[PDB]
Amino acid sequence: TKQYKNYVNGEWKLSENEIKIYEPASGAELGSVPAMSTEEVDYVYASAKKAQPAWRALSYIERAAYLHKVADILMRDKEKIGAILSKEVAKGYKSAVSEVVRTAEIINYAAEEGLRMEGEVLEGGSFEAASKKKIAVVRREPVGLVLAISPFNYPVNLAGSKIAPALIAGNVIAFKPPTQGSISGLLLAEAFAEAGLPAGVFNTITGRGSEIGDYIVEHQAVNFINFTGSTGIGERIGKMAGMRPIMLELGGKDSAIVLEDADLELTAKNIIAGAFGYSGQRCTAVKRVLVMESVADELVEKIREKVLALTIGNPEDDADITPLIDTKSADYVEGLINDANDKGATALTEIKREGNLICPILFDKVTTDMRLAWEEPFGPVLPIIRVTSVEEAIEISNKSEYGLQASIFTNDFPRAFGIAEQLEVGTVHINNKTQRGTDNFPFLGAKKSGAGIQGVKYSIEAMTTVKSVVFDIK
Amino acid sequence: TKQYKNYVNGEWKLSENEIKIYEPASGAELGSVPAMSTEEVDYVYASAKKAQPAWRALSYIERAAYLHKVADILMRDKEKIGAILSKEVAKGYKSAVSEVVRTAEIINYAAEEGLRMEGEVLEGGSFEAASKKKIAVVRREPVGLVLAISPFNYPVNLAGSKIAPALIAGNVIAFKPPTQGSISGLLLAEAFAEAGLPAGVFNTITGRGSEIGDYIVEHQAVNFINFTGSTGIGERIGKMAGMRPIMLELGGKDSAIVLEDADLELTAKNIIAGAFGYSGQRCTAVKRVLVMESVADELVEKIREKVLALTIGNPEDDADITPLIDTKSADYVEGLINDANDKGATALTEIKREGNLICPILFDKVTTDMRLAWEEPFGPVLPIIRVTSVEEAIEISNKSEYGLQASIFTNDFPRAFGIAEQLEVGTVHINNKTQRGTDNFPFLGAKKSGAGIQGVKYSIEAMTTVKSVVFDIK
Amino acid sequence: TKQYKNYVNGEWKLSENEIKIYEPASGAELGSVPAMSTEEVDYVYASAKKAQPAWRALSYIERAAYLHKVADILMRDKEKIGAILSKEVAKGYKSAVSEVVRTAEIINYAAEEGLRMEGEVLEGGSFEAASKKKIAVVRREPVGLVLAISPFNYPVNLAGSKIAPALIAGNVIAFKPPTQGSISGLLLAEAFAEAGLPAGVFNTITGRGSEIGDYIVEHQAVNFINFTGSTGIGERIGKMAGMRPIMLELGGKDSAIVLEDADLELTAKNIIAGAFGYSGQRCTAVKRVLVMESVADELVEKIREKVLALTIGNPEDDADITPLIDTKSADYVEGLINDANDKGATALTEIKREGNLICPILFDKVTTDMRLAWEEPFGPVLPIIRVTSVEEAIEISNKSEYGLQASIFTNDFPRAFGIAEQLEVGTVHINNKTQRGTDNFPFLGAKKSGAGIQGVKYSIEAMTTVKSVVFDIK
Amino acid sequence: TKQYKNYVNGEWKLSENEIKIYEPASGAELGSVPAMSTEEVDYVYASAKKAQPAWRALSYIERAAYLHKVADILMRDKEKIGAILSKEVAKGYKSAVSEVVRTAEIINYAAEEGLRMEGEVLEGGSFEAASKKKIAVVRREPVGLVLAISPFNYPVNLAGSKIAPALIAGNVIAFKPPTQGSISGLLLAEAFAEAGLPAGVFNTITGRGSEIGDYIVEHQAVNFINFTGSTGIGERIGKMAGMRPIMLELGGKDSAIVLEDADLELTAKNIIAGAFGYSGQRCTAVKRVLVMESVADELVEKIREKVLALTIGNPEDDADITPLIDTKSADYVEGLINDANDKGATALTEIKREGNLICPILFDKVTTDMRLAWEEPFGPVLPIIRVTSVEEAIEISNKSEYGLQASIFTNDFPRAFGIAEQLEVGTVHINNKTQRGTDNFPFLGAKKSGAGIQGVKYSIEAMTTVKSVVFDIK
Repeated sequence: TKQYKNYVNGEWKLSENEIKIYEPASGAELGSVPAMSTEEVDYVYASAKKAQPAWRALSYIERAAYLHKVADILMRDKEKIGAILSKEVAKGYKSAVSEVVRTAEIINYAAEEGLRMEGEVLEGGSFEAASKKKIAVVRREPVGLVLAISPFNYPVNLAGSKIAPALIAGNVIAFKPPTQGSISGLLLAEAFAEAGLPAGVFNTITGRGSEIGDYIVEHQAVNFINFTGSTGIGERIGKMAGMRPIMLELGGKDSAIVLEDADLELTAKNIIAGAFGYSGQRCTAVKRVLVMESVADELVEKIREKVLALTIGNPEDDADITPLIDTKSADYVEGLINDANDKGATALTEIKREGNLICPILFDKVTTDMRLAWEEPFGPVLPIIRVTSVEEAIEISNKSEYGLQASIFTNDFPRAFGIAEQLEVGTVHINNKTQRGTDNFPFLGAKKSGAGIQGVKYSIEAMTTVKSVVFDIK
Repeated sequence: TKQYKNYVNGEWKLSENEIKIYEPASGAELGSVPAMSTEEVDYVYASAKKAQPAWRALSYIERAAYLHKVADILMRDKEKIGAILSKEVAKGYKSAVSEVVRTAEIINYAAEEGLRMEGEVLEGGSFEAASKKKIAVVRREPVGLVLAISPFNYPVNLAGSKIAPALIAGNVIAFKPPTQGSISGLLLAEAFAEAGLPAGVFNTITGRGSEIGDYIVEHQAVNFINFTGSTGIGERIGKMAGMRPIMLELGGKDSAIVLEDADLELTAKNIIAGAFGYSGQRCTAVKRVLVMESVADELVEKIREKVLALTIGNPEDDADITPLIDTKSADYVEGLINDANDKGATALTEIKREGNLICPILFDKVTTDMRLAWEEPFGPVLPIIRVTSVEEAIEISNKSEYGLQASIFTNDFPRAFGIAEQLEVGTVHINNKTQRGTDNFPFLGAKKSGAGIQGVKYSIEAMTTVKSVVFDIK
Repeated sequence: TKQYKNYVNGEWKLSENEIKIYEPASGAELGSVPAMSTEEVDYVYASAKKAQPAWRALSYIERAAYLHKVADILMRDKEKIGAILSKEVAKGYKSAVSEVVRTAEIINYAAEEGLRMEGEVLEGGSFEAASKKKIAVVRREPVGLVLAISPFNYPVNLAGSKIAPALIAGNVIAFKPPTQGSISGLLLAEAFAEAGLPAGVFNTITGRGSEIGDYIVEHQAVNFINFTGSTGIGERIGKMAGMRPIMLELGGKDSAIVLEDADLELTAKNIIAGAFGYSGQRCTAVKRVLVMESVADELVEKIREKVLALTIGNPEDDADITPLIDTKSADYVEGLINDANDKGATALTEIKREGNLICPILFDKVTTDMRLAWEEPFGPVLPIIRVTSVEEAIEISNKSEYGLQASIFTNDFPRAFGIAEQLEVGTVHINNKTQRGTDNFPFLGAKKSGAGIQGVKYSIEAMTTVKSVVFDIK
Repeated sequence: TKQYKNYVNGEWKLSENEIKIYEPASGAELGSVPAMSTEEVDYVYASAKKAQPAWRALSYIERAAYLHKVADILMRDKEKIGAILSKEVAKGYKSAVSEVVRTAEIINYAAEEGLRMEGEVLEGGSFEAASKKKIAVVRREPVGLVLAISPFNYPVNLAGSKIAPALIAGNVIAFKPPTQGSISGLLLAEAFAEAGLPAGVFNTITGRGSEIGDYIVEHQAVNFINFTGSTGIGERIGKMAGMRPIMLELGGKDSAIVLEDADLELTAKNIIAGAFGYSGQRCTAVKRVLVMESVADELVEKIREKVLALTIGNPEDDADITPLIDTKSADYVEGLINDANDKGATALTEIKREGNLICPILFDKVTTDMRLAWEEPFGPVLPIIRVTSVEEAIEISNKSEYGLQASIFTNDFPRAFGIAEQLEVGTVHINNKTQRGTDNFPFLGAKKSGAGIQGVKYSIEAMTTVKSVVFDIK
């Protein structure tokens, strides 16, 4: 079909071999992306390295100007990009357009945030009297070449969240979108190409993991690896990074702790939106409800009728529950469903699969003995775990190897804050479903959920180092 | 029989096996330290993890109080600790006492800095109108268990630089001093024991690398590795750490760029001080002079004479040049000296070695094909490299795999700042020798020199994470 | 008599005339303080201005060391100083000792905060491309001579809160304690004298307002006026200061808003402590309760019995309620009491006065027509105003000319924050009485309550200015 | 003729009386502005007070969007506004258009700077162990109604520097342009009207000082006074403000210190540009040269030749030297000239006045006895004061009642920094003429030059207060 090309050193390049991409919801051929060689990756890196000095030499306002233009182009082509993105990752069309819009928003915000990254002046006299004439002028500097790897669920948005912060600070980029999402990633590249950023500043890489997977990370040209994906690959990247800085956004199994004094209707609505969005294919999402026994029956019934209201179908029809990314993912989800059922869990909503389209399932009576209580499904299945104390909810919650976010539903805020402190997660939302939401806020995880702090200002400081110049006055 | 003990969970413990430590200069037996088994390391970690919650539960001021007490004790016992330190690593007595004082200074400063790590409140309305009532209360939290490993050249100072910043924030510690320097590390431990920190908060580990080296780092109880040592072991740690946070301070080959308008006497004075301090056994130290040809002859003559004025002898005599840490090191340094001489470099001092005491030597006309132009000696040998332009000096300086610090001797400050920007190092001192000096300043190194930003405040930030609590205002 | 002396330019000086000071609770002569002339004030100012450059020239750590020494001395002498303070301002004995401890805490904290006031480096390229090589090195500097004036209720504590932050930054001090409290102020001066600060750095001023009141403020030598006192005196200082920087802490009429979902026992306990501490002679203290009608009867009954539990008597007996500072104050408070009584307010405690000792009294059914609803009594009298909605409570609270702090008692935090945003005050405490509490927190008041932001870091920032050095990099 | 109207509460309003404005260079009538009454001022303030809560209730991004729109309109009409601005204040056309561009720049920057308003979270445990569960959530709030008063020399630019920072934070504005510059001010008002900001958020006031001068400042509805103008008027506002926060930008007598090692040609060019810009009608401008005797003759000759190259004439011809603002201004300048001449000063360039057009004059041999050595002329007259030491230069410089900025021309940077620390000014430029330059940098003056710190972020911080909410975690 349409043969897409990689953007390398200001030029569009096809490769000798290609990878055909198909729509998860229909199997229809979407087009093809290049299957790059290691030699081709070498060229991308060499081009970026050559271009970095001149890019860093520009003023901050000039780099922000380029980024603003990119965002403007995305807004202009949001329908065009959204249409393909919707088809490529089986995401509802309007939701796909939303991803592009949020990408433009983050890119603009990072542009303005990045030009406000001030330095500091330190006094020697603060530490020792003899060094009172000694001052340190410390300023921020880019790390060099940043390798950005986006995920299939947010191939464009979670690409811009890494790209914009890196670029504003003077770093150059090598963007590797997920294969299932590479066409959308190359469409994102078109915006950078049209914006006119100097050749070599922004480049893209597409190909098979077996061929270039480790190669792109182990390459000595790369000064920083910013990745969103599976924990297994994140672990491997950490090792391959060696001593080089990294940022990892891995899995999540966000717990929603529900106390006896919680607004059950508000809780139920939040749990529904958080758990079933994009068919549960989101890292930050309610994946387990730890509810006090006395209010469990009532909450569960409220959630059951709300699950029945969810639409199920195709991405072009903006259905709440769309087909999962692939067959293997759907099979994995079933294994979890089977395990729970076999161990005694109660499916309160119909268990049905058509192709890779699994209907939303509410599982009550879920125990810690079930895989569903621990493993991230990335499917439309929600387990309810009944607890008898806040202490139990906290131990169950913390036992997870994941620690992205948590939700606390209660009307006792001081208590909510105390519980929040004990929870091994990056962010705790009080009376609200978990969310990366409001991109200026920090986004991070504890334990196996990741490494490094995201959020615009934080991602900016992460991909920058400092240069200290010390001298004596008089 | 002067068998030192590890401090584990509030108690002093011997091990089945011991490691006898000898004075590098006289060969005299100083005593022995425990050769811990893998199971004993397990207990240390179990003890720390068990006590971490209660330690974090204390107020910041209480943790600072404990730290100030440790500093007071170190100051009180500076002569006694310095006496043993001097003998253990063949460091001049006065310099050994100074290391203890600086350790007390860093501990006190970290205690107070850590009390002031303010949190931040973010507005949802800054990014999205619909989220104007949503705010994020972001506060710092400890990472858990920090594994601190100090170097032979500063077993106490570069132990406290890790321990204090970690402790003030709510982290617990497992301290691994270098084997040659473990007695001194255990002396530091005594101060922590006398200060009365809760059992398990501060613990020590001693043993053979062949038995516990990898084990202490690969242990999943460890949440952070803070290390100062060889680049080879540093690389290994990066891999073994996985995706866990690390701080690494590895080698250096600091260049002293001398321009035509430099104050030659001042430049000579600084070069000598920096190059030969502790017989060149310092990471931050002038290890190569890149001098403009026109002033080369004059500078070299000054340095030549100053080298011959350096005192050579024993630690108890406060000699500038003392015996190197061990035989293997002296063999290595002598090999470097011979390589330069055999290759035709102009030796300006006799080549002389007695035991592991290598007399200071200056080499002029050092070329890029000579090992001394690149390898970190950790010995009293200084290469002079003549350049034709600042352009050339910058190229040679940046060619090194090391990038700790650099010195620039010139009276043209605007141009000095311009050169600093291009130099791939952490800190650039103008008209002063390189130095970690004034511990509130950032201490870091580009390329293979390390990972992470040191200096008191930066160390605290590095060993802490963030917890964000988000809620809507009504 | 026991004649005290002023500390001026490193020497203790008596004046031609003096002022005899008597104990408010007994009438016994406590001693005398100098009644300075305008020429003696000129010398004090001349001495400080002369010593300022050398004081500014010292390192930050040196100035911090001097301050730590002062705090150490105050801690040693807390009982000796507190005993006289207790007698001088009729404050409970143990409470007076607590004030000296708090002063030492403030001094120590300010010393450590002030050595960490980092500077910043700004980039011209953030604003315009043509200025990308232009940077601004911005560092803090002292304002010069600071005139610190403490209040009668905290002559030592509210002296240290101004003196320490000013001194650490490099400013010199002229300390004017209140006449009734001048002996205690001079005792504080002894600690500074023993600490050994350079002559002229710290000086005291004592005398009659009719002779030097306006003179000390109008003097051109003074660069900053930091005052705590009556709203009237504060109002004229703002005028007399011209365009010179000032800090004013004036009266308050803190409201405690009690909602229907409040924990009444906790509310009653806090209101009692806040309203009656030091017989109501505190700027930050609950001075009016705005309670929802539904819970009014129960709350009032609780507060009623708790007032009857308050100890009444002499300062030496640690009574909760001690005699007021003077006759004029007691007459004023008795007039406010009679106004409420004659107008029909429900007195829930007997009206009694012995000497200048007014017994604690609670008034319910207080209307806006009564003086007690608006005027700051600085006496042990608490009005209860019944409201029918939080809207009404907010209207009433904001109607006051005062806006220092406010308390909100409720279990609905989101709503509490929303109400806080509408209240015209500096600080809002949720489920706790108002308080200057933990001096690291900001302390400020809207409207007639003052000007400037206090609390340690804020006080330092306020008494310092900025110096920006701009240069181009080559 | 062209009758201009004030923008009041979303409406354009004319007054019963009017003030006709004439061009300073031609005497030709440009039009008229309303001569407001105290009652009309009352309405404007009432309007803004009513609209403030709703303006404050909007999200930060919404307020930034309004500001960006204003900036875009300004850029669109930069030639139209610049045309009138040029004639109204006798400023060269291109310079007038340039003023408009900088205004849109400051507004855009303030919008994005303010958008990033974040508070802080403080720990009670940092100060007291007993308060470890107590935290302070500190957030910024607007002060309310800001009275912005711009100067004749920058009626639009120095209106926007006050307006945008105020508006982004949620404050409402009352804009009082200078009578001679009110038409241009009302033209700026058109952009705010077209951008569609809510009625009452932005309002304008014009009229006679004898009628509304003091009224506008004394008014109780005003919460902050931001003014740029004469020192005398500033002193008046300082008193009239009482305890209310203000920002004052007053006179300047910027000294240019020239050392023996200065690049004389660069120095001369800078002095010429800074001293003669807008015929010397700038606060931040080289107003006195303190040059070392040894290089004085050479520098003076260079400056003399460059003065003769300056153009003299009409605004529409972009002349460097244009007629002064009014007759009294020109009379004052002539008085300063006479004094210097009568006292022995040497006029190296022709003394000539036609109308209010005074040709550029270079005065050599100027002494401290002459008025021209101290008073701000606001005319094209530059005095050279020869010194024999840096010590004398600093003394002469600091003796001034003004302390806005200063320039140091020397190649010895460490010394330059040491001198900078000694100079009583807000900003020191090394080897560059003084300038408010890059509005992100702080702009402030010492002594009689003003009050408060300007520069975008600083201006935003000044017109905002803080609201602290304190609670204990359970």
